[PDB]
Amino acid sequence: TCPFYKKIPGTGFTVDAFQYGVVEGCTAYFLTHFHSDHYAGLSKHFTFPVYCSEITGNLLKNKLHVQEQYIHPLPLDTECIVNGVKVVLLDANHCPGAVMILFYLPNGTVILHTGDFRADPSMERSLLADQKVHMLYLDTTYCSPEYTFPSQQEVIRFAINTAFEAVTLNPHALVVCGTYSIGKEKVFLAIADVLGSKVGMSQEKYKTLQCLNIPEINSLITTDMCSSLVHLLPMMQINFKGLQSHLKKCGGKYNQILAFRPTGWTHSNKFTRIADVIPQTKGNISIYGIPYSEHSSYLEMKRFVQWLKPQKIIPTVNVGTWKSRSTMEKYFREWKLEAGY
Ligand code: NI
Repeated sequence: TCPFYKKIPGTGFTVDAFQYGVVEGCTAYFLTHFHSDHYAGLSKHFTFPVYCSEITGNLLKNKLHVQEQYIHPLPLDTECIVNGVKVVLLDANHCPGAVMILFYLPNGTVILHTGDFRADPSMERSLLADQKVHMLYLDTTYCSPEYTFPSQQEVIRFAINTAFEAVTLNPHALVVCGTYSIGKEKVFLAIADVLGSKVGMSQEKYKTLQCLNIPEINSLITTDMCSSLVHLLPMMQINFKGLQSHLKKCGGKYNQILAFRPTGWTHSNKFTRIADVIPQTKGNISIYGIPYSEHSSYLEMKRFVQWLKPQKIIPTVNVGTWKSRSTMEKYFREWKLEAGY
């Protein structure tokens, strides 16, 4: 049964709740972004409205094959009416097409649902700047002060430099990047751009990227592997046995892979900086981990919530145990007491 934190009070609206069957009372199903935990359940056989971003729309039509009529895309940053409820979609700074949703209730309550987000000061000069928000449904993925990680721009700097070094030292080395969903496209695109290449990938990954309205994308990617010295692979495949295997297939065209695993937080964030990163090495293959996050750090989250001063906070992540629930509330109280709301 759909949990209470996936429902919006005083509406027939639900948020990312596609995996329970029909939810009695729901007139409309919002989808925040195209990631399989959030969309789990959709198919070609859905005949209720889905509201989402244009980009999420394209992925629903082209990857899951939902029928064009039931996909209602909405522009961002635009006051829109949806069954006589004002809603706005805002960029969530997560993966491509990912949104937060502002709900303006009939009664006068205003609710913000973040979806998955990486909180940023640019959001403090958006449409949220204009009015009071009473309820916040919050992405709590990293709600604990251990969770620090660098800025995305720091990581992209590191990556660009590493790859450009090696390729210039050894012109027969291949760059590889791991992936399993949308998001983190800037990693492979920034690398490929510094190296004067297109990114090569499988047919299904090419199809996925062609839905994202990336500008000039036809110049940036290809399905021709031979012609490309930055390749993408399944994240499962990014290891020695799988990279060896793949290094065979290229047929004596490269003598060294230099791979990147963009990951989230790992425990090596607690003791090591980004400028002082190393890879594992089994011969001619060297695998970098790089903590490129598309979720709020503890401090970024803190700052956003303390600016917003919401009257009530409802967590959407790590709610499955009482210990996590209890721990999170403690931080919510400290924030509110420090800030005086
Ligand atoms: Ni996500």
